[PDB]
Amino acid sequence: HAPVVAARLRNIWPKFPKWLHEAPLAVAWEVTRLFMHCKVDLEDESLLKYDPSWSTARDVTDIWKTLYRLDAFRGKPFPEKPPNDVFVTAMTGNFESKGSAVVLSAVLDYNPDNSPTPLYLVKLKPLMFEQGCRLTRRFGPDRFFEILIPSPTSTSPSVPPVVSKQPGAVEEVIQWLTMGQHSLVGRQWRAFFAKDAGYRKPLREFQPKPIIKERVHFFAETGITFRPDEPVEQRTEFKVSQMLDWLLQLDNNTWQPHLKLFSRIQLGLSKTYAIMTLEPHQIRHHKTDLLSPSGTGEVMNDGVGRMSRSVAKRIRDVLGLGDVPSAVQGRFGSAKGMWVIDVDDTGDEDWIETYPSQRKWECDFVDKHQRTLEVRSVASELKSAGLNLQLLPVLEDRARDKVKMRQAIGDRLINDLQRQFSEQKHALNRPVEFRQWVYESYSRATRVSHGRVPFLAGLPDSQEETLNFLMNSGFDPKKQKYLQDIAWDLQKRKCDTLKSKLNIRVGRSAYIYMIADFWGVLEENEVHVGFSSKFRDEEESFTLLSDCDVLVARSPAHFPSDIQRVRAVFKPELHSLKDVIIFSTKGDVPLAKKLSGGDYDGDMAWVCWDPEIVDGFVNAEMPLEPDLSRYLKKDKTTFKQLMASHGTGSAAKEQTTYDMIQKSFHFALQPNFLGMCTNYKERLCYINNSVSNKPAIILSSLVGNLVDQSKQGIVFNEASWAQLRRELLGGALSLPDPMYKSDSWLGRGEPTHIIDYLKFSIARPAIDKELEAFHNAMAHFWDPDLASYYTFFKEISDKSRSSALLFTTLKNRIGEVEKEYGRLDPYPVRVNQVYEKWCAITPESKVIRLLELSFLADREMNTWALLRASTAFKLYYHKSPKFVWQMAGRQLAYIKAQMTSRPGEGAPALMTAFMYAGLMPDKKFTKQYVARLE
Amino acid sequence: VAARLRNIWPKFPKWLHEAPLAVAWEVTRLFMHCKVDLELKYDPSWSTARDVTDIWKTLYRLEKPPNDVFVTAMTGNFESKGSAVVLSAVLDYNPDNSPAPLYLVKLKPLMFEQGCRLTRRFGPDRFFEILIPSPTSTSPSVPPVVSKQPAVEEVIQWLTMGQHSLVGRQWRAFFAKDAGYRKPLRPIIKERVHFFAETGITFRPDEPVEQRTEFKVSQMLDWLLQLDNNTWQPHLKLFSRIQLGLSKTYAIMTLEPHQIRHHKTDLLSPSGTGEVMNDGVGRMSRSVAKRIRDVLGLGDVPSAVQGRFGSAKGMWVIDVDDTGDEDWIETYPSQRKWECDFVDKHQRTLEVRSVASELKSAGLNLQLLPVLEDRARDKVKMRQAIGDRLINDLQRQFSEQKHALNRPVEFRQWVYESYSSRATRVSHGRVPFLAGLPDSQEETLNFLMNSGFDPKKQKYLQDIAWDLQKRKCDTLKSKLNIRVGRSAYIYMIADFWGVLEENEVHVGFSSKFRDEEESFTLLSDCDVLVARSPAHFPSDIQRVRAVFKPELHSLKDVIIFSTKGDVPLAKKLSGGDYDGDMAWVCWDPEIVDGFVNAEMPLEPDLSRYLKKDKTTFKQLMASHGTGSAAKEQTTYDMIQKSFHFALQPNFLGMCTNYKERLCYINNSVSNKPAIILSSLVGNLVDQSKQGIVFNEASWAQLRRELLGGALSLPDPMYKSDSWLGRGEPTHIIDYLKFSIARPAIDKELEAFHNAEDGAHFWDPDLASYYTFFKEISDKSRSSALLFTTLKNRIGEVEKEYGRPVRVNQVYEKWCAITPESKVIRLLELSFLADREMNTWALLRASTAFKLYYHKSPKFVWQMAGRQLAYIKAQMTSRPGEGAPALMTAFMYAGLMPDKKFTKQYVAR
RNA sequence: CUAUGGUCGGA
RNA sequence: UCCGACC
RNA sequence: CUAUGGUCGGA
RNA sequence: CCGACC
Ligand SMILES: Nc1ncnc2c1ncn2[C@@H]1O[C@H](COP(=O)(O)NP(=O)(O)OP(=O)(O)O)[C@@H](O)[C@H]1O
Ligand SMILES: Nc1ncnc2c1ncn2[C@@H]1O[C@H](COP(=O)(O)NP(=O)(O)OP(=O)(O)O)[C@@H](O)[C@H]1O
Ligand SMILES: [Ca+2]
Ligand SMILES: [Ca+2]
Ligand SMILES: [Ca+2]
Ligand SMILES: [Ca+2]
Ligand SMILES: [Ca+2]
Repeated sequence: HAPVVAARLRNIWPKFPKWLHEAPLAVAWEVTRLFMHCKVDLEDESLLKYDPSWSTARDVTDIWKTLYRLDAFRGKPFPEKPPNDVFVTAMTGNFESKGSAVVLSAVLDYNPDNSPTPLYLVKLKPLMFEQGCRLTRRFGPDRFFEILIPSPTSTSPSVPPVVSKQPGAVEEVIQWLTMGQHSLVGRQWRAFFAKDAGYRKPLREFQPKPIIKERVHFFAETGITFRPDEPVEQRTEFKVSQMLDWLLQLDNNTWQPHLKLFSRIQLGLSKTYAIMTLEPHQIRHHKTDLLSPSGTGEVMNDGVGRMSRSVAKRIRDVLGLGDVPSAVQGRFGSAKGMWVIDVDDTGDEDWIETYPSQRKWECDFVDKHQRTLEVRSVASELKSAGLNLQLLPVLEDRARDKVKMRQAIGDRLINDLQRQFSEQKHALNRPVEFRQWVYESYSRATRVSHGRVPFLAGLPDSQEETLNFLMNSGFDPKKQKYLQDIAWDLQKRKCDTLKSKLNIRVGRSAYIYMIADFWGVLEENEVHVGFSSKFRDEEESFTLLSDCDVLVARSPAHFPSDIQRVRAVFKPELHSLKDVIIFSTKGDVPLAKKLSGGDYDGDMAWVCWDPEIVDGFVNAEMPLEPDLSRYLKKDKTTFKQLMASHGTGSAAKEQTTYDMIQKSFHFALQPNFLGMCTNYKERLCYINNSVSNKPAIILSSLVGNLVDQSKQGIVFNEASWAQLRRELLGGALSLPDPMYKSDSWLGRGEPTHIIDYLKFSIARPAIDKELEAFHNAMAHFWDPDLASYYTFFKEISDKSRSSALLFTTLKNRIGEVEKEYGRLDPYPVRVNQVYEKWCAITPESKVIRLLELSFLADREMNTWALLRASTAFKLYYHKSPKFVWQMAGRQLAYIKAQMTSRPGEGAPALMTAFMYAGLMPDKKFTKQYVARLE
Repeated sequence: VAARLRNIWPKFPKWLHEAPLAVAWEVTRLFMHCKVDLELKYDPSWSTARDVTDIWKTLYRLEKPPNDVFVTAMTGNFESKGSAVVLSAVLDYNPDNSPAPLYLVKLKPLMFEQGCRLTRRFGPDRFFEILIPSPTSTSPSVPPVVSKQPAVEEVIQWLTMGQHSLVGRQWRAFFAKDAGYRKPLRPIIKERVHFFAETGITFRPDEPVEQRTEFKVSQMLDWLLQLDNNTWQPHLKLFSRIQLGLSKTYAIMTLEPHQIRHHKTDLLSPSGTGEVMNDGVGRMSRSVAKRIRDVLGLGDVPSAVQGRFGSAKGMWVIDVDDTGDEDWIETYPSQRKWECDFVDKHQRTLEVRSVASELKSAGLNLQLLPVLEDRARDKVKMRQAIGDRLINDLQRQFSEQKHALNRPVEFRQWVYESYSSRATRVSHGRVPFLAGLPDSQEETLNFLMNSGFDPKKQKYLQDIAWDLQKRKCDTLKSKLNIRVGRSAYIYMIADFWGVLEENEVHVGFSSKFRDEEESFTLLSDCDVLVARSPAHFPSDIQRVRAVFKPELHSLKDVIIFSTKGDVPLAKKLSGGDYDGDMAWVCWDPEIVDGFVNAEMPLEPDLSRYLKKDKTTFKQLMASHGTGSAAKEQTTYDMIQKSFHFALQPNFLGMCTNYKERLCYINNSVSNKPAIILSSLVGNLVDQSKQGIVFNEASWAQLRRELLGGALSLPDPMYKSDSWLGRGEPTHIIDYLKFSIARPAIDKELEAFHNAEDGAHFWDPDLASYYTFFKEISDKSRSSALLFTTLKNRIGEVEKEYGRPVRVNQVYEKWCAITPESKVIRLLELSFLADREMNTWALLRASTAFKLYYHKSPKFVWQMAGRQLAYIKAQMTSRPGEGAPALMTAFMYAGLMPDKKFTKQYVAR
């Protein structure tokens, strides 16, 4: 224990005042947030009484407004607010809505202040909706709390000295989180799980250097409204040791290593849709997994089991899938993995089966929540995959001819790049074609979410949506530079991402869920692939794969055996199973294991049927993996072993359960070297140009062990890595960064590595060229139509000096806004801040009334907004382009659509925001209209 | 009427002798419209003209070709992008009976049509087509000059004995086919007759359109059919084979003799019978198929194609066993309709008319229903199944509509599903608009909902929507279309690889065939029903097992029948083949399970009434002797004799309608009268190829003797909207139309007819501008004078409305309402070319809405629906809750509702 | 330095 | 860029 | 007097 | 309404 660290930790959480005690949790959570955002103290006695209006509020703004009446909060702008729908569910829906759960979340960062009197600064995140899990469905979404705390074991200079200077500081923080309850919004929260959230950006509001953080989950053991011994406001006291007992059934699972049992807490936190509750007589718990016909004892169906057609149909019905899913990824009590339809089920009786490989603990499957099929994902329409940097070295190593494939793969890159550019170049010629291309290039989900095309100031947020909106109003990309600039910026970034990452697209490739052949119709080295609908490559299209060789691989891929070549055979017996890849249950070892120790529990495989990539590949036998026992030490302490220290009985289990949390939290907070070790393997293999050498194979095994550290209880310290680096590896500790990690070639001579040849010799030369050709194929800013209103007002100015003053004030105000735009808290807030000043410009009688048209609620739909936009265009079309568009792009589109319309030639349509989002381009119309001209 | 026939065609005078054919045709057409007799000013501007309008302008002293066609005719040699321009004419009987011309000629404007082998080889300019009223017509409107029939032989002689002169070229008839009953241009059967230009003013004795070489029709036919080696064939069938030359086919490639595989024997039955199992179908290379995709713009290689290669006519399928990159094609005796050397490129060019494409649901034909009941193990079960499906389907259509109307977004999707306007949109480039609203009511509903109007809350929209369903329900009453989702019409191919057994078929889809709840990419382990139209015999529908063979997996959007077995399955299907035949394939269990097969019937020999002219070309030549002159005379005689055979009236339509009427009265399709009628109608369809001669006398003999009932047979009850028969309806069609569909339709109709919280015409949002300018007018007489004038002027227009051309006249007066100072300029924007986009138009629409929503509702929406939509979109927008978009007319017509958006949003 | 790849969802 | 599950 | 069914485009 | 095709 370290005293200085402990003193700062005594009061880091926001306090709950007596006045707020009556408040519902949702209002309490939101009111505390505003007070913190505005610096006001909740317990401050200078001004506080509960407002009955808060008890019955469907908008947070109403609650926050009553507080803003006090001057204390009046100066600061309002903080991010919970969406109204989430707030309503928290107050009246019991924190759950159509499977979704409101989540109380917080992010914690270190206090810059080093004063001995809070170590951590806390921001409570707004109320948000997130898919529910088993535990939220069983004990209440209101009894759970997530925090992102900076990891005590961070080796960053950013860490405060109090933690770094005083050893034992790590233990004090772990004790602080795991020893006792934490008070917040009237509830006592106890910790029960923690997982790595990765290196994260410290909050700017509080502070700039990334620090490793940890997600710690809390459970409300008790609260003010809690009752000793169903509604969120009247929960019954319950100890963390009891929720965990309900989930893991600890009594029958004391034989497991406690660190792995702690790992299984995630299965109760997995975000899943609840489908149905099977009856006990409908569950077939297999006691033996499918085993090798050879006799090797290898399991051939790891994590995959069968399910009835009726169960699959209910999944479709509950999720509105529209087609019955051949396979699903879900959890069923202790069972985790995949479930596939039994092709032999002819009845309508519900049934599911579990396998040992699936059941992660011993479960009795009695509670309804332990017999509920929770679905996390469904096999769905397949999309084309690409190559990645990890598959290239392995592809070169197993190539029969390395030189042939290096050029062959490079061909796919140059051909795809020229084709990518050619389609855009031709489409840019006609706006109907460019719109259709832009829609194909990328926003349905945002449109459904916002019920409108989301807008940042006066233009659509998305650049693809901005281009389509402007073209829909009559703007030509070949005639308006602003539109041209967007397409240029778009392609440049898309090419930049190809330069930065060699995501070489392979059309005859896809990521498909891996399933096992329970029916034994597939022989070893034979796979079955079926597609729900036509899979289209530009040259040809497929509904199934037959009479072809395919390459199956999984990420992460390090070993030469990680990519394997197999023959695709279509078995009419497995025709119903579509959008899945079925490996054989025959053979000594499951094919999935060859793929980076893969399973059929949710794993997806990279399937390539491209011949120019498949036929140059030869298979490798699985490698002899080294024994790294000295470097990697595994804690296999069982729950029973922890229990012996305490004794026998309920109290002993309760103490043991808390001890498992404390011990596991230390193991979790321990530093992970998976990234450093994988990066080292890349550097070493680059220097040696070998992914097959003994150092590579050793490093491939170490990275393979490190990824499974939490489940396998592996303790690895910086010392063991150095010890491993100096003994098994050739006494090299710090290795040079590779040339590819660099934008421009800094190497001596022609590129030597496969990735180097592709990045600097096949991609950058082609990319630099295709851009120039596209630029040459690609136009002013000026538009005599976008300034019709300016001409109208100058003519009016000649008639009246009052008409002249309005223009003078308008022009000067527009210039002030431009100065602000040049000067300007992230980018969106700055844009809105300039936009508010833009919309501020206002007429300030008969002319003013005609200009303001105040009967219209949106002033941005009045004639004055149009004149204000036309004048801005005349003022800044050459001077500052982005200003006129980012601000008045919407009104400019109105003007163009008004000007382009010509008598007797149809009628333009003013579409409501919502109805505009629903419409989509008709490809059929585009081809036929193009045909009539051509 | 020979004297009338002397001057039928428009005359060509010396002043037009030195003229391009395209200009001559167009100028002749214009003189005819203006009735200026051709019989001396020739403008040379025409020869280099690229638009007819410019040529026509020269004729300013006293139905028009598109620009592309005229250009192609003038400088493209009459051929562009495969298309050939066509000189078509329509002939109609002259009203005057003066011994004046018998027919009146209207030369149709030059137009693009798909090319044929004959147009490609000899030039489209050498081909002329006409639609002539048939001489054998029994209609009263036939002029007495021919009605007396002292005449049929003479008119046939006029068409075939000699050449005809129209635009400087001599035209001789080579082929004729039935064009059906066609209304005379301002109903009588017409025959299409095809003419070829043997000689012309620009022709050369012993190539450019204006520099052709003289070629007789006999020679052209000799090139196509190789008559020297085809004398054995009956002349009537050889005349029939001319159609293959005139078939509209896309030219893909010319194959070299070494790449052409000719087979001396077809695939025969392995069980000795010697029946043919591959009639009309052969194999091609994956490379040949790839070029069909490349030249035709297909997004995938076709697995089977329908086309012609020389003598061969039929279907070609990719060899699943072909691993090569070399072009090859196969020919079989069944496909070849004449002996061809395959020496000329035009006779070695693969010509594709159609490709196997994505399949669609077909539904149940009325012909199929009697056969289904006749061959069902339990008839009552079959009746209850199809009937219950119809009841369920009808309820679903209505249920979807009622739920859809509740939410705008949802209703828009249904309206698009109900009717597609893409054909109209692409042609106009915009949504067609009459006055102030879209021309189509369905488009009007979408346009107004897009601006924010709700059908449930707005009366105008509700009334239109109610009318649309009323029309759809009325359409349902008139015709009983039972629709089966698990049904499709698929091209039939044969198994060249021997995988399938006798009762097995293989079907694979190019994509996902979607049924309401289930989806298919292949058919496996299911029983299917295979049938063809026309289906009359009890055996014309057969039940088979669908087995997916991976060996045939690359063949998609085709159903493969077995080569094993005594008789091919196709023959069972109304005497079918694999030459382009499409089978109705149904895998809906409830339809399939009750069916049990029937063997092919023993058909009666009706030779007494059906006689075949099996006279051969050699027999016709024997009359003329031996030699080229004898062949020329025989070829011309065949055209003349064949023209008579073809012009003979066809009784298939009357005979089929009789079988339908008698079989309905008997309620049997398996009885002796039905089998006899079925054989007669089966033979009559193949009359042209088989030389069958049938006359009213032959028909009256069959009716008097075999069929019985030589009396007018009454029409079936199902042919009428309601059930006037006695008792509950007992015929399958009558039960389904009157005892099942009508009540269900009526129940929904009563529900719609049966129906303050409801649709109201009033919208406070639409009177916004009126109230805005009232407040100004109350404090300004100057504006008030303008306001009063507009209100009264609208009143004048409202009086003018009264109640397509008329609506436009009112719209013109409505647009005329315009101002007649700073205010008037703001109201009427000069900068805007379309003043319908100005502020004044919105004010006039608002003032018109308030004044006439109660009294003259239709007047406001027809005149100002456009502006009312703008006003609605403006008023409904709320600050910071999105931005309404002003689409252009063109960009608007190119947008379609995203079905995924409608479903996802409703779930929200 | 520095501390992984991949699938998908979001605002 | 940020946020959240999954292997 | 009345004079067929089906598949595919369309204007 | 006018075109292919079986
Ligand atoms: N964060 C990650 N980064 C890279 N690879 C990962 C990551 N997470 C999972 N994988 C891959 O997926 C595998 C994880 O396997 P599982 O998630 O199936 N867990 P497993 O070890 O099988 O234990 P059970 O829960 O099944 O009893 C790893 O070995 C990696 O190959
Ligand atoms: N106008 C029509 N009305 C009804 N059925 C028709 C019609 N035209 C064609 N069919 C159908 O298609 C069949 C024609 O068969 P084909 O078009 O296959 N010709 P076919 O007699 O076999 O001789 P070939 O040219 O192949 O040597 C008819 O028997 C009908 O089943
Ligand atoms: Ca594993
Ligand atoms: Ca796994
Ligand atoms: Ca696993
Ligand atoms: Ca036939
Ligand atoms: Ca990652």
